Amino acid sequence: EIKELLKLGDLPTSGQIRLYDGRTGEQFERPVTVGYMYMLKLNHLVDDKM
Amino acid sequence: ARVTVQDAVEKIGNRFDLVLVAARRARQMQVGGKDPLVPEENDKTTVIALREIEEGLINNQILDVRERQEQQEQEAAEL
Amino acid sequence: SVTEFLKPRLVDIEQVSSTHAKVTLEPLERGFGHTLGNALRRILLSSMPGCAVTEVEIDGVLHEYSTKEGVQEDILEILLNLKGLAVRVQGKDEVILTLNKSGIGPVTAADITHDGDVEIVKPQHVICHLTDENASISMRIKVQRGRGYVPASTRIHSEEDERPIGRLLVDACYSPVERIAYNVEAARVEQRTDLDKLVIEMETNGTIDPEEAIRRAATILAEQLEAFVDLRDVR
Amino acid sequence: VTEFLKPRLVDIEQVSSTHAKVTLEPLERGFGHTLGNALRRILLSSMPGCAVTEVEIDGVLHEYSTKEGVQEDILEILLNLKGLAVRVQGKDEVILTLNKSGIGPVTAADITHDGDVEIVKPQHVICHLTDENASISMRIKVQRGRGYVPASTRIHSEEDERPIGRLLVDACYSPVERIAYNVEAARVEQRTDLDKLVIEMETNGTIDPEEAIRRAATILAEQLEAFVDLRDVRQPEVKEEKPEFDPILLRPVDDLELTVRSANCLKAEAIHYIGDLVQRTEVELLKTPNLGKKSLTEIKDVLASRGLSLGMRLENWPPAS
Amino acid sequence: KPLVGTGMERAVAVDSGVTAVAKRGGVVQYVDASRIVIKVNEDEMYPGEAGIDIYNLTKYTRSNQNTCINQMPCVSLGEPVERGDVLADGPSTDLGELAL
Amino acid sequence: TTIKAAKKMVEREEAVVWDILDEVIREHPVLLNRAPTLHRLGIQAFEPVLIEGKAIQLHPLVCAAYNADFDGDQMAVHVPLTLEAQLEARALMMSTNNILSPANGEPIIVPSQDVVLGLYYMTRDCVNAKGEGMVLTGPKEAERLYR
Ligand SMILES: [Mg+2]
Repeated sequence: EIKELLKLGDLPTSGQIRLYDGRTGEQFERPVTVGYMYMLKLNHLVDDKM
Repeated sequence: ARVTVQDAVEKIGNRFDLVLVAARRARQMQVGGKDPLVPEENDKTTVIALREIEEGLINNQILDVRERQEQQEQEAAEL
Repeated sequence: SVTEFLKPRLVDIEQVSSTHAKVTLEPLERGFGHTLGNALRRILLSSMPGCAVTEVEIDGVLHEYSTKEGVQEDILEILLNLKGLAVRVQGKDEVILTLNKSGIGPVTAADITHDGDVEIVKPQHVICHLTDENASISMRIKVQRGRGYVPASTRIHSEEDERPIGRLLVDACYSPVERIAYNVEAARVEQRTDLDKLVIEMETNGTIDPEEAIRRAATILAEQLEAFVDLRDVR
Repeated sequence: VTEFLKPRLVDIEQVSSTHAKVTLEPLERGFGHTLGNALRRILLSSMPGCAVTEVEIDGVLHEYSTKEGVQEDILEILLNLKGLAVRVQGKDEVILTLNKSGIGPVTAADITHDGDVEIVKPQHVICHLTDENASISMRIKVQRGRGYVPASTRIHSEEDERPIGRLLVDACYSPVERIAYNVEAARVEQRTDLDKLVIEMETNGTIDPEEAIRRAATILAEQLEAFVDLRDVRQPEVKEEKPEFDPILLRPVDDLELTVRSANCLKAEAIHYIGDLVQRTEVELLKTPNLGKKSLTEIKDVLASRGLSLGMRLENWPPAS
Repeated sequence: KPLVGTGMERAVAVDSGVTAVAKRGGVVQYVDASRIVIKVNEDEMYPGEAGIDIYNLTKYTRSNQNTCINQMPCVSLGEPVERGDVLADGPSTDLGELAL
Repeated sequence: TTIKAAKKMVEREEAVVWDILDEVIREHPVLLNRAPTLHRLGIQAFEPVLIEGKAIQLHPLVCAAYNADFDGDQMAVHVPLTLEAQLEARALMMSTNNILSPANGEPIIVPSQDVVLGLYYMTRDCVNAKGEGMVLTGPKEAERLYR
């Protein structure tokens, strides 16, 4: 299902896209996977710990 | 600058007498107003005394002899 | 030739839209392609002359943690929307604009009192939604031109400056460029082989000019490189 | 202020006279990374020089071989000669001969000291020779390239024609042997943290590492000259004219941060432009219907506080509409 | 809004008490960042001594964990709402959906 | 001039106080400590370097000595405040002087997952790639060819 949904778009089927380093500006071999992840900021920030 | 003191623990019997004599030398240098026998590189007295004991010109017997010479010259000035 | 080869030259500022622009630097002998691409990309993403908002002033609201009868969104959303706004100043470095509106409807950047040196890049950028007929909004907006980015916390100097409660602060995110991509290709030289042409696409806020931004980035890079172009033992 | 910071070097370490370490501090938040990467990619690939590119042994004309009189294999000979650093004048291609016999090993000191070439390390060992009855001879053609070239491309370029058969080596036209840049944190009395760059490099010895850095800097400057502002500042010129009419007067009266009732009773007087209202003294205000004390106070405060005056003598209006 | 949802997000945001749920459907008469006015439709309006519903949104106020809790509207004027539908997104919500 | 003047200076947060801090924390090591200290390695000595922010930057490897992950742990820091104590922390409690575990002679400086994975990728060789079967003259030339 995820494969055919990616096929619906112009995204690659494997989900791994080649990334370029921002510092040196070259190509990263072994194409890294990249996507969209839902994340959360926990209630353990640094302002009440330090 | 200093990262490890193995070249100091190889020349002294252990680390306790080592740190004792080095702290004594650092105290004699800081509040006693003594000229460091090794040139300083904009460093605290700790690393200075470490390098001093590292070169080999400052040890327990050397410090005892220096203290005895200081005492004898103070008493000679006192007559 | 084998030594003292040529230098590139700007030939195209073809813009596919008002913001998405594309330039084609050419030609490059070999190896200079990726080098110049990464260098220009990092220079553009790091520091560019921006003209975003830095401080607002609304008479109705005292602090951004409150509301106002008449506007649909809260003051924080208003601040976010005006931060997302882009504008171009030419004459002075800092300016104060006034926006006054009334009546039901979506109020946008077009309703502000623009000036000669102040240029709105897109009036369609919605600002607020006045959901009441007998409701009026009147706000002052400070916009200063700078370099880089600074948050709203460290931008302060003393509490005496922000003593007026109406003066509200917002992180001045003045960076006209949004993304800069580049790719090298085989240039179409008249009589030679393996020449490099670098196509650089840029999605920006439309405030800065593509050619002007490229020239500014190249000037900054050359000035930084001049530091050790004659490097010697100096303190 | 759109004014950056220029770094000030504090350490140019020239140990071993061929392995240098330069430091630079301070820089922008990310200028160190791009500067190091650009300098590395320039010095590695695009840095012209002179080195061996063709070898021809008058006794062996094959890559794989077992040449007598030497204890080093032909591949070892090629490896030794690849690192042979030489400096040539404006002549971008020249050949040299090494016809020599003897007891010990043949080195760079046995190279024919021609007036157009120079060896930087004559004591660099080339080929350990058999002590007795070992006569070896070979020629080396060097050229002036741009950087490192692999063996496969050179073998292919030979496969193009190879009329007599030419033994080849990995030519290293880059005078630098290795280079590495590292960015660290740098403290400023007010700035949070900046880039401190440390570049350690090592060359063939034919040129000073600082000379190679200067050459890379000047080649990058030559590459970027066509785009650097067209000049130093590009605008050593000012021009501030003065129009005979104020632009504020061109805008309508409704842009004077006034209320809606004031604007309504002003439009009732058929006055819409500020250039038309400035030619209207107070004598018409207190006579205008529906004008009390608050509306008069507004029309005298939010109107004249912008620098203008209520009632003035102008003639050029409206230019040109 | 979470991209990779589980379907339950439409319930937790509604079954909780952080979102202003429409007790009676109708048309949104008066929008405001602080209050919302709902004109009850004639089909479900009270046949005697009826009126309009007034939902008073809570502003930035202290919570049990010192966390800023606040409700924001998500509808406009003339937009018809149904009974049980969401009217104003509360804390960590998006169009009647849990947005953690 | 007085202690009150110095207090007003350090609370004013000017620029002439930062170099003084860099000087006093040039060779003054502090004592880092993990919340649970099973063995002695839970307490070590380290030379502090000024960082910008609110968290404590720690060497990635030394965490293996504390068994401390970066999932939200909280470490304590102390100062010797004594010439003898500073010298002892530099001599014995320093991380460089503590490389072998007190239980086993094996080093506690074993590399972690990232560095070992990087080195495994660097060392694992295929059968056919760019530059296969060529010859190199040294490690520096190999690094240049790779770059
Ligand atoms: Mg943990």
